[PDB]
Amino acid sequence: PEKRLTVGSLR
Amino acid sequence: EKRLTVGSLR
Amino acid sequence: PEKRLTVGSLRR
Amino acid sequence: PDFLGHAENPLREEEWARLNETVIQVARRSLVGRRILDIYGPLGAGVQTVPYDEFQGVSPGAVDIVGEQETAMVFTDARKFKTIPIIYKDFLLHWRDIEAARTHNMPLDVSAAAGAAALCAQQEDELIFYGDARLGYEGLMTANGRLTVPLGDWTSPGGGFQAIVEATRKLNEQGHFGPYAVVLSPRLYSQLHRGGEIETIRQLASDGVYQSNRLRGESGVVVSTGRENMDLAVSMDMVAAYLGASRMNHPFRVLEALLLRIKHPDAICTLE
Amino acid sequence: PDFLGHAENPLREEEWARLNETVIQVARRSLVGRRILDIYGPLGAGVQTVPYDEFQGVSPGAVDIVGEQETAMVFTDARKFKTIPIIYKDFLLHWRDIEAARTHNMPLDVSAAAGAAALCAQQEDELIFYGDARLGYEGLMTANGRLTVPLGDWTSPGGGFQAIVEATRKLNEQGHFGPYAVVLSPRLYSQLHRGGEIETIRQLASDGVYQSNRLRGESGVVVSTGRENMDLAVSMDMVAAYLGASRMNHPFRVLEALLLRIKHPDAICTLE
Amino acid sequence: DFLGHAENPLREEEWARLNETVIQVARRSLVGRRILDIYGPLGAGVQTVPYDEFQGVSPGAVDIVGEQETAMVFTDARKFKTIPIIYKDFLLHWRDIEAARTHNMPLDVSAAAGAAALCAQQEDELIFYGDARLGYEGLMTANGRLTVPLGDWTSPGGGFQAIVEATRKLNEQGHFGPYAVVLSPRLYSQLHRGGEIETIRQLASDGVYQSNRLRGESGVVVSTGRENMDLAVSMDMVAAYLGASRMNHPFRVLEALLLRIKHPDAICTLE
Repeated sequence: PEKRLTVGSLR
Repeated sequence: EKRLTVGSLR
Repeated sequence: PEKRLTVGSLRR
Repeated sequence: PDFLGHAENPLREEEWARLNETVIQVARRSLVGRRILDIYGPLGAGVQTVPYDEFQGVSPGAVDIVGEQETAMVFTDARKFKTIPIIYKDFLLHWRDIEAARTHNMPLDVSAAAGAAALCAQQEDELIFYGDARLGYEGLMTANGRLTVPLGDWTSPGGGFQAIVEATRKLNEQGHFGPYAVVLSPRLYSQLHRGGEIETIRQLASDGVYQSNRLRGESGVVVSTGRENMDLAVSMDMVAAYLGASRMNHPFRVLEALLLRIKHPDAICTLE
Repeated sequence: PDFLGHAENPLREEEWARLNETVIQVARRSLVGRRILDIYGPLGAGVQTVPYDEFQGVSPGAVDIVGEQETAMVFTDARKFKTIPIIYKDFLLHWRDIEAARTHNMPLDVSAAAGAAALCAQQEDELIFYGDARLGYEGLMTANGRLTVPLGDWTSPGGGFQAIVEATRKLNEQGHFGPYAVVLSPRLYSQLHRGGEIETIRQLASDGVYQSNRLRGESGVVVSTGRENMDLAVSMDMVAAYLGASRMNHPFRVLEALLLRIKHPDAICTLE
Repeated sequence: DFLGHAENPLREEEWARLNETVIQVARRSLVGRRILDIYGPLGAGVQTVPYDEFQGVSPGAVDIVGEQETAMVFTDARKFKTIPIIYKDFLLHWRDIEAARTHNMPLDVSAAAGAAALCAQQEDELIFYGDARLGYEGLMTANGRLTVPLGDWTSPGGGFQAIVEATRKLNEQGHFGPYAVVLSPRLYSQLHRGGEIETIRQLASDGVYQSNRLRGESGVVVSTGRENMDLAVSMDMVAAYLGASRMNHPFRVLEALLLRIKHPDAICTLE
């Protein structure tokens, strides 16, 4: 049950 | 077995 | 027992 | 995660149970055609045709010591089969809605299923009362050999009796009697509550007086309740099925395979 | 003792096998409709209805590297679910004959069985080629859309070949191409026998030229034998059954349940 | 195999390769998230996010005793907004999948990468321009964009003076944070002729970027910050399986983003 952001946080 | 989900009301 | 076809199809 | 695939069932056990509960309860509290028809039984989805009887030709029995007298046997006048129709209604659920129901722990939405079940039940009642014309199905309202009776004055002190008692005596003059079941349009069933005449009509009958919104403005029927007089073939009962995730939006469909067969048309009377 | 009472099975295994082989050989030696019609698989005595399918119209299909051209699917235009009739014939066997067969250890005399099988074959041919108009059945001569073609060119050196061509042209225009079958009345059959024309007919048909007495005086059909055009739903083929007993004799019945379904009616052309 | 409807036609290694391909293609294509601060992922379940409209300047006061009210009162009709779905569909041939299964052909995901690029372009277009039918707002479509004249790009100092005027307007409206400039390709090119790119990059302190979603001659400068603008994400780029239309296997690159311009005064459209 983890969102696991992948593409974001480019900045 | 197969059954009757909405039985006879009368 | 097992249902069968007594007289076959007259093809060929 | 789950929607990142094409699965056979987009719902868990509890969600499926709730989905079935909603449709079943809507059917229970919406069906009135089932309240004037007995049922043949759960034949199965494989069965698609049932024999149509039409017991319109009958002959009296014999009275003899040795039992050698000739009586025409009671049997189907013309052996016919009628295919069982299917009543279906589709509703769509959003994969994000299922995801929200799962993760947020909020209850899953089944109100679309309730609406589909209500529409299917209304369509069943319409089919039972007014038979389909394109498919050649007869109904209680429209059937050959129906014993039409005039109601005329309904707004008098005993208007209900000027039609009900005449219908009862006509059905009895035809050999059909016993526990009667009476159905009225909402207008008549409401206006007949003026002075307690509903109790008198219920005393006249034995299975009760119901109201169906599918009937027209001023119409009603009285029927004999025997399974021999009328029957309701049930190939498969009201249920919910899954149609496969088209564009990840899950479609479901309420299904019901029923057929009204009138063995003896004289057991029905329309207070036209 | 076996004759001195009523019994469920008078004959033994040998007599049952003799009856079955006799009726089978007589059917094989007598049937002509089954020689140009494919038969659908056996269902059994339980099944009484089959889906009467219609496939009017042709959708050419598609060829593509990836496999996406969206051609119309082939499906039944309208389901009908016709019922399967029963073709039967009754014969009688003598109890003394059965006892004589048992005592002498000789084959049973089944001449009446052979006659009943021949008459049942005749009735099957009549049902296949012509309708009855009482049970709502369609035959090769009664189906709607037979593509009737003039035939009045007889007693000529070329007549007959010319007709079996016009039907072919109509079939090709409607979309039928397979090896044809030509079933003809005895009169014009001999009229084709005149000039050796039957040799030409048999090799353009490439599937058979046959003679049937059930046709009228001057009639004939050119049909496309390929499946998806005509079919014979078979509940059960010719069998021998015990119809009780009366006056100590044993009545038996040859039984067979067939139904001709013409799925695509344009595959038949009647040379009326 | 291909003779039946497939739960999943791709193995775990092919799934991993597909995910890496779509991730890298998205990373190389979006200019937005480089300036927009990204809100925490919420999962596919969440469909709506609160939308703020803090119009009005109010700077924390200075005093010996904290008895002065300096707070952003919640506006009436909070006007929650739903998160749209950004997606693009691509196809994989069943014959190609079977030639990968047997004979060990390496599976090709060029169509998937193209779909990911188209999806990123579409979401960038959504960010920079709202949807009229969906009733959404963008950087160049907002109300109160503080439009400023942008003439004289041909002169070396014209772009610099226009950006300085935009920064002056932002300062007058109460925004003094880091600045970022996003220009159309034409404007970006002319600002490379003259070496001025360096000066602007230093003036911005966050970034000067180039996007094709802009018009022929347009540009934007934004005071980057969480309170000024935000990008709420429910799920990032991911490949989902869309059943089996015909026999070819369809997949879809999927994501869920929503732009929240809480301060419309943080944006100055150079146009």
